[PDB]
Amino acid sequence: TTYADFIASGRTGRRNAIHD
Amino acid sequence: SVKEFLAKAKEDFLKKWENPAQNTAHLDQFERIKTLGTGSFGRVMLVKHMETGNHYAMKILDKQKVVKLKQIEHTLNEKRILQAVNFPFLVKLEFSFKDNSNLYMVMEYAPGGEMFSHLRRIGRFSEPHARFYAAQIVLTFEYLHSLDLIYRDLKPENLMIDQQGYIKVTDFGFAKRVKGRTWTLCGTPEYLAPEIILSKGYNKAVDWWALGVLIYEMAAGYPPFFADQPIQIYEKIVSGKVRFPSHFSSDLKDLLRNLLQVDLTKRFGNLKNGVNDIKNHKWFATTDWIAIYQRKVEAPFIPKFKGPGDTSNFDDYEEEEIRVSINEKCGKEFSEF
Ligand SMILES: O=C(c1ccc(Br)s1)[C@H]1CNC[C@@H]1c1ccc2c(=O)[nH]cnc2c1
Repeated sequence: TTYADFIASGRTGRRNAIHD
Repeated sequence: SVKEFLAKAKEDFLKKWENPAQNTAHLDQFERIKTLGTGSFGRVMLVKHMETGNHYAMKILDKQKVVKLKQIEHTLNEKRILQAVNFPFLVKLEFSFKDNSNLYMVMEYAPGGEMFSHLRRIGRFSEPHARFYAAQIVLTFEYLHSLDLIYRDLKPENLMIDQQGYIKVTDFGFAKRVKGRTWTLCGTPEYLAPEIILSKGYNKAVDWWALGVLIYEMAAGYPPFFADQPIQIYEKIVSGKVRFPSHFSSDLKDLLRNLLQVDLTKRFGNLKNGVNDIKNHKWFATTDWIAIYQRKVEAPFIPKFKGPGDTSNFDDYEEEEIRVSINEKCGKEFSEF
């Protein structure tokens, strides 16, 4: 599932901003 | 009337914009309690104003780190804008000051924590729950855009929940007052509009794209474009393709198709009728925009606050001693702060 793929991904934590 | 309200709001904003408040407190007027959040060049701490006993959220920015990361102008923007604005869903900037090492912005404390924390924990919000939050963002962007401000960092990490369960937008680090178009590549990968990525100049319409990403993430529990690396995210964003969960309503999907619209002449919020295309969309049919603004709608949930300085709705962070050098750093760069 898409949910499963998200949770297994490395970007479920706080996301850093870019600038660059 | 609306026009009368926004005209007065611009008058108020322009006075403060042209004559910003400066040096309105000192570090020794606050007791530092606990870190509430962190960033590449600073942190936000819960503090108590020892005189009044009021609690605030004090952003502490290391001046040398700001310079090193080339965020001087962005930081000056943040403070100049935030001290000038006034809206129920914007965090208030109560005081600002600087010393030899750091910049300080003392903001209203939001004891409910970040939307991000609640969203991740429960998984996803119901559509009515998401709609309630979305409506507050629509009004906030209407207000900001009328002042020629672009926000440029919408995401759940930047949306605080107050004691009443309503939103307070914070993190004005990338906010900018611009009448034409701008070019800085900044924001968060998942939330970048295609025009930012394709490096062709952009305007306030990127905020409405970001609103689409936020509504999707709130309702789905994950964002419309994600991958392991930013490069893969960017490829999905520009593709013009979005997949919706099967539980999304027809109205929600139609709204998102019009917000997550790659073409600027077709994106909601950027058409002739402006924000009204969003406000009048079927997905918002049940939204009483006036009651939202007046905070008369019961929130999907209220955070229990067992004290004025309770931080149970925040994660725990590595604490660090606030070091202040006996020598002034980066004086010229931050002169107007
Ligand atoms: O810690 C934070 C930082 C931002 C930049 C630095 Br390089 S560090 C912010 C980030 N996302 C919300 C977080 C934050 C946390 C709590 C509050 C609060 O209670 N009131 C006002 N603003 C807040 C901001």
